[PDB]
Amino acid sequence: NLNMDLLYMAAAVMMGLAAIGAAIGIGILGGKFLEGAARQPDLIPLLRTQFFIVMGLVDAIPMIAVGLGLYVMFAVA
Amino acid sequence: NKFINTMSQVPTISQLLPLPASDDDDLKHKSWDYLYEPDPKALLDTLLRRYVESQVY
Repeated sequence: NLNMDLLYMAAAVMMGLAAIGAAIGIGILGGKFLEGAARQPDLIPLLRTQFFIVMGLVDAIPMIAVGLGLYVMFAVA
Repeated sequence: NKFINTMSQVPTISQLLPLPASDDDDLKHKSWDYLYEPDPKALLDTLLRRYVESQVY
């Protein structure tokens, strides 16, 4: 019935917005990392550790979105 | 002529404008790369003007 037709739509919108947010956020962060590294490569491993430290908080919320989207799609159905 | 001592000197010919050799490799980083705050080319031009003048004096 109508329930599943709307629930697939809901999961779709949630995970689409999650995808956009996560991808473009890491894009912005990584660009500055690469430019600064090109100026002085001695900091690459250090800044790459910083990079994961910050990228975790970038992916914090979008994976709430992805988990609830998968839940709606496979458990609410 | 080089003022080698109070009682000794010698005439010399030295390379001035095209930069002579040095013994080093690049120093990657210390403080800030002022270079691109103003135009690099113009500032380097001014600096080398100063360099040649100081050598002559």
